Amino acid sequence: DLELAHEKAGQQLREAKAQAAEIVEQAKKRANQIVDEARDQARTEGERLKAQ
Amino acid sequence: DLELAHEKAGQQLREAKAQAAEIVEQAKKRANQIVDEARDQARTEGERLKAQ
Amino acid sequence: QIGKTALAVDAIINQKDSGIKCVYVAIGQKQSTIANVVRKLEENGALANTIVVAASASESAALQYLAPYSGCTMGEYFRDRGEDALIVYDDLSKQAVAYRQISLLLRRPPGREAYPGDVFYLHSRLLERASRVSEEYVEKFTNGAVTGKTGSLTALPIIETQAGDVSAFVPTNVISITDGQIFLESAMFNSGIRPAVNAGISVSRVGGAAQTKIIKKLSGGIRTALAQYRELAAFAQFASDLDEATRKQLEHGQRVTELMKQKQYAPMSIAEMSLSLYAAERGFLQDVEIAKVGSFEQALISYFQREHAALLAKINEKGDFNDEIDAGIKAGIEKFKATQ
Amino acid sequence: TNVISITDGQIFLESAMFNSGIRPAVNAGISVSRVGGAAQTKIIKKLSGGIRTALAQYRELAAFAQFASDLDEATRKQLEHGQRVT
Amino acid sequence: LDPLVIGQDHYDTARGVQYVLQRYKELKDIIAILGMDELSEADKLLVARARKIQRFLSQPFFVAEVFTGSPGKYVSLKDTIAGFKGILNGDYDHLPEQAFYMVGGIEEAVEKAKK
Amino acid sequence: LDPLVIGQDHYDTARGVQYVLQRYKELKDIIAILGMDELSEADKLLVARARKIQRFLSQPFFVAEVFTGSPGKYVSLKDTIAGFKGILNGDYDHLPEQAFYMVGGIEEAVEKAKK
Amino acid sequence: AGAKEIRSKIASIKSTQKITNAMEKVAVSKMRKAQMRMAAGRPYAERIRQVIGHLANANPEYRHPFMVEYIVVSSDRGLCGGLNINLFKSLVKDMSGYREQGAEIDLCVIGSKGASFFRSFGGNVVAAISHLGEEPSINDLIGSVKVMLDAYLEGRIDRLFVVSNKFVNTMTQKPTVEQLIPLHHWDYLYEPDAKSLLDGLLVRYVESQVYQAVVENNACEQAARMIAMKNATDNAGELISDLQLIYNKARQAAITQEISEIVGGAAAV
Ligand SMILES: Nc1ncnc2c1ncn2[C@@H]1O[C@H](COP(=O)(O)OP(=O)(O)OP(=O)(O)O)[C@@H](O)[C@H]1O
Ligand SMILES: [Mg+2]
Repeated sequence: DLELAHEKAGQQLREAKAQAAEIVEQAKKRANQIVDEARDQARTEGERLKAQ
Repeated sequence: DLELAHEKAGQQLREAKAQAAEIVEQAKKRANQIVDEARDQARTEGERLKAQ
Repeated sequence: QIGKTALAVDAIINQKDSGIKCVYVAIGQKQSTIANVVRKLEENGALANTIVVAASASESAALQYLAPYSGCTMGEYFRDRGEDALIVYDDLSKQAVAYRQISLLLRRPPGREAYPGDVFYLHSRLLERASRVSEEYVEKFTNGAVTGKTGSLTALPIIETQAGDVSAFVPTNVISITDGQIFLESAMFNSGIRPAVNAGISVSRVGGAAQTKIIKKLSGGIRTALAQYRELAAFAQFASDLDEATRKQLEHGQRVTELMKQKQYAPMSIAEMSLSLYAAERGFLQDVEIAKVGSFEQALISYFQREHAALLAKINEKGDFNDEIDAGIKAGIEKFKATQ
Repeated sequence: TNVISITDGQIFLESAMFNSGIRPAVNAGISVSRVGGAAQTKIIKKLSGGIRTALAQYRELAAFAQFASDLDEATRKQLEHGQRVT
Repeated sequence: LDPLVIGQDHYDTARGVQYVLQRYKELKDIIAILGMDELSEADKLLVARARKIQRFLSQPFFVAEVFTGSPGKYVSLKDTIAGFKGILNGDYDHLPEQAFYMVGGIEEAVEKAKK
Repeated sequence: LDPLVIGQDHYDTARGVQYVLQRYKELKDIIAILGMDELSEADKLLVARARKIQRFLSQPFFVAEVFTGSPGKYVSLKDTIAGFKGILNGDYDHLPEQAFYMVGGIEEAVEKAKK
Repeated sequence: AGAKEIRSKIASIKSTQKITNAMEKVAVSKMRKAQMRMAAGRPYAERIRQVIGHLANANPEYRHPFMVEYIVVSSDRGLCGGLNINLFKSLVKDMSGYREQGAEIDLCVIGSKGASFFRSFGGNVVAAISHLGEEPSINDLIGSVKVMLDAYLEGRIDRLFVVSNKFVNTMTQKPTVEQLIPLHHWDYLYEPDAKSLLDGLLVRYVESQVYQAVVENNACEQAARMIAMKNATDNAGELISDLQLIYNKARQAAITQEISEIVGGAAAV
């Protein structure tokens, strides 16, 4: 029973660590959207002014 | 020894809950940092109003 | 095609906050390649601190021959007035080809590969101007308007070899004039070591005098240790299991080899390079897998940037080092590995 | 090339032999005298025949000096004689 | 470099070092293709001494402190002769190869092996 | 061939293919003298993938039909990345080396292996 | 670059070719040492077989468990011309056959190359010995042989075999599998009881067959090493010949280029 309890402790640490990696990867994925949407808006306004 | 094994299992179980909470807490703290740096990059990328 | 321009352009980009003025001289390049370098300087915010001198592939051989001297003269303006400047000659081998054309058309007798007799003096007359001048020279040049300040011009000439052949006349001349060289290797570049610097062949003749206190102490002997690791890795490749001294040297050399890898347009400050050097030379990477060294470095830097920002700001003031900073870095790396 | 073709013979000295302690450094495997035995006294002409044979045997067997314990006795005899003549 | 100009002890030490390094030059290419284990018991020992001799030729100079980081060492003629004779006779076969790299006289090599 | 132009998936697949082919080129002289059986268990697996990558790079063209008889193939960028990524990951370690030669897309290598 | 680098590669490959030529004769010498050791151990095994035959026929009162219904030999070193690969290829055929029958398999390992094979594919090894000299001693085999004999007495093994190479001739090594455990007018004066004697002699017989299999595999190894070093010597010769042709091309081109520069410079002066 104590060996199974030790295995359960290790299992939840591996699960939490796997979710931690996924949380950070979703943040990296989100950062690229924030930066590229700013680029397209800024370049579009630059063309708006250039045509005028 | 059986009574002591149940007390030890009670410590190993709660320590694993605490460590798993801290692992996810640090991941959420890292995710918040990534999005804030992405907001400052997107805000600085606005140089195009003058650099172009 | 192995990153010679990428290394020199990233070195120019890193000076935007250093107080060093920059000059980029393009000799015999196509105009669209020059325009792309200028776009990359502007996107990274480095163009406002750089002078770009262009002598493209369609221009007269006289303009291509004179461009390095014109750029040198623009850099010397800062040196003579107690200021610091940096100059990049993207291809001295193309300047030598332009000089060879003019000389053959003037009917001057040829040398070792149809090159003029004075092709050594072409480059030595250019490269001896890049120098550091004393306070007395600046005070005399400015008629006392600037005092107590030295001036300098640093140069980063580029040379192209054919299939690694250094015995060619022009490469032989330039390696014998500069204060050091950085050799880029195609086999290392194809093997994914992208900065591709051969540590055994590359050397700096100024050494530790050109480094801040923290990098000077944390990098002492790394170059020669990597040079000996490359030999050890080849000698012990097919032999049976060796002693602890051999395993310790081999396992450390593999980690420093993976650590020296960096991406383009991503420079590191004194504090970021210092944390990376400290974690390797103080033994903290011994438990880390080779395939995880890049992830460990990126996470360690990001953690010190959030939880130890005041220490990084102290290291970045002058690159100073003492027992307080050493213990501060130690405590932070231990807490990082024990909790993240 | 010109002088090798004009002369009656050549004595070749080698850097690898000179660094291996063989002081005169004469590579006897490629050195030659076209006059040969006509330029020798009766005693040296008679004794030199077995010595040329020993150095020739040593040049053919030299790779086995590190593994001499695994050689056939008749081959070991040529090798040990070749080493002493060398 | 003549016994009639210097002495037989110096000359024998110099030729001894040269002999060991010359033999190692042909074995370097052998070890790289077929491995160290295929060499003879005498060759394996000689290769180890050659790699140690090759390192004991090194010395940090006072004018090179800016490149090396370590301090500079001056070594004498007798000290040089004694150190190389010790490696040739086998008095240091037990010391590790890295102990002879950048260490002035022979004493410091015995001390570096302990660090 | 830049992450900012073609995206990380294409860039890493291309870099992975070049790393495998470069390491195979370094072993050519050892393999020529001693054969493949002397290599490490890691090098043996890499050489097997290098041989498959080298064959999967081949392609029958619509202008080359007169030379051999085989019909031409047009392969999209999506199919190209998927095939080489699978060979690098080891998803095709069981298929024979000749199944990759002259087949256009990666699915045709699976059908060619059935013969 | 030019002729200088090619000349260095030729000397390097030539230095290697000289030792692989010597190593072929060293392998032949060691092959003869192994062949004499194979013959020296035969009288003991044939005589133990002759005793057990009479001592079992004459005593129908007792049947030993070994009279009613794998040990793998491999080398510890490199330069084997397919010796170990041809043996494992032949073994896998019989192990697959035992799984078509649905039977479980126990494996024993002699030599370092055998241990690495099963470790790379997940094979269950019950016992293992390694790093034996080129001239092995029977006292080292006792351990590995006993574990396999006990598994038979415990009813865990129905049949036991020794997997090794046989010396057909100096140019042919054959991979084989041989069964170990399952095998006239006067009688002996048995000092101890005949049952006690049969139990000891059957054990000595199986150990002797394993020792003979190990010594014959070592003779096959030296014969395989001779062929491998002969092939290495011949392969290096082809590389030297190709580099010499490339060197001569560079030699002729350097002379032509130097003459072109001298004529070009003297036309200008
Ligand atoms: N640190 C790096 N990490 C990844 N890729 C890199 C790195 N440095 C350079 N590269 C890439 O490798 C190539 C190097 O091209 P670069 O123009 O800098 O080389 P070059 O030697 O100057 O080439 P050329 O001879 O055409 O002038 C480019 O594709 C570049 O993006
Ligand atoms: Mg370039």
